[PDB]
Amino acid sequence: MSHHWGYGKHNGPEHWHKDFPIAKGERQSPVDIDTHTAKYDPSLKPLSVSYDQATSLRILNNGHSFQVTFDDSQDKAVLKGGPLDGTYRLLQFHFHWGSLDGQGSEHTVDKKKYAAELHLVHWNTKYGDVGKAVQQPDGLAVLGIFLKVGSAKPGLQKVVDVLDSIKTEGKSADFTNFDPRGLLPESLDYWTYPGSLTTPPLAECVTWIVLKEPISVSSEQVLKFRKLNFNGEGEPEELMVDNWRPAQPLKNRQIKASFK
Ligand SMILES: NS(=O)(=O)O[C@@H]1CCN(S(=O)(=O)[C@@H]2O[C@@H](CO)[C@@H](O)[C@H](O)[C@@H]2O)C1
Ligand SMILES: [Zn+2]
Repeated sequence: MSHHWGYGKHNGPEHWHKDFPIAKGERQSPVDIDTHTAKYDPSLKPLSVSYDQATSLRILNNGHSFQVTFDDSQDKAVLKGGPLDGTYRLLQFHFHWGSLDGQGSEHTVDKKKYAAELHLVHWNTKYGDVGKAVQQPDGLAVLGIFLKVGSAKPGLQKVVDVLDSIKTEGKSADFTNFDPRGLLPESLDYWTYPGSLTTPPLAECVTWIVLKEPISVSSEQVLKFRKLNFNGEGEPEELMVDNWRPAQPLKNRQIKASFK
């Protein structure tokens, strides 16, 4: 682990615990979602996704994934309801994906892996900033959406068409006026459980909300993901693929379903 942590043989998920011991903790993510062990909870409220006033800012290759960042200095794009108390502001979204279509997601469903997984990261406004929020058990809410390969998702195309401009670690570009509502499936049926960040620092601060319905993206769209680089410009080229953490022990946790 040598280390800027990563996803390779010598620095991947099996190594992370040496610098982040909470990697072996009691509420780590992702997990396998066993669909007939998850319990329908009729007391769960509908999810409220209010993204109409979202202000995207930049798109960035951060060396492990790429992310689109939002203005979170006001309640512009917020997640409420469902299992959540209070208001969670959208900070960024990013993806995890594979080298082949049969792997790439972090969560699995009855051990099924998807080609990729979208994470919309939100933080609890009662903690004032995201740095304080990550130190709280209910500091973050991450909305997880599965991607399967099939037909193209029109709302994703603006993202994949700028990836050639952020190929290597550290590169960023203007990415204004992007509407994240174009990345959502029809249904907001979800599973939810208490968990963690799936990358270092692996903080146990996340209420996970994982949508049942995957979105479909085209083979050409995911192929553009796989052209990104882990490396910085000028370094030996290592394609950014398989940047997913595998499923972790569920331990003393129950996954609840919002739907029957
Ligand atoms: N997966 S998640 O739990 O929904 O959110 C985590 C937290 C934020 N991302 S991230 O922006 O992709 C990630 O975060 C950083 C540190 O926490 C970077 O060190 C790093 O370069 C990286 O790409 C993953
Ligand atoms: Zn993620």
